[PDB]
Amino acid sequence: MDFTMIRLVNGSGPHEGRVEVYHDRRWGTVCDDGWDKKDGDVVCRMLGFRGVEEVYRTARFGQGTGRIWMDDVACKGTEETIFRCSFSKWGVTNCGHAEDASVTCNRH
Ligand SMILES: *[C@@H]1O[C@H](CO)[C@@H](O)[C@H](O)[C@H]1NC(C)=O
Ligand SMILES: [Ca+2]
Ligand SMILES: [Ca+2]
Ligand SMILES: [Ca+2]
Repeated sequence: MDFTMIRLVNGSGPHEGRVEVYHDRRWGTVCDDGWDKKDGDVVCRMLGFRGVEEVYRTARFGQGTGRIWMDDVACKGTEETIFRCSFSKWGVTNCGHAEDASVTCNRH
């Protein structure tokens, strides 16, 4: 069910974009602090892709709005859901939306 609470927005296709997660009845973004291919691989597999192609820092697919829900995401890279990775307290970040994280998943 966790796959319903993550999404990729404003990419060239559904395989890529700004990462947004659903928490407390709202979509919010993910800070790029410590954002790396281990975290991206977890996101990509959650969404049904084979894995991560590349991750991007500094709002590569534009700034989100609203809450920044996750910061300092520290996935090992093999988790079945990003919500079992280590990360910040929900909504507690030292980030702005200029730091919103993104991913391109291996698909094409
Ligand atoms: C979407 O991403 C592009 C870069 O590919 C960015 O320039 C643009 O701001 C983003 N779109 C939004 C919603 O602004
Ligand atoms: Ca940063
Ligand atoms: Ca941080
Ligand atoms: Ca990380």
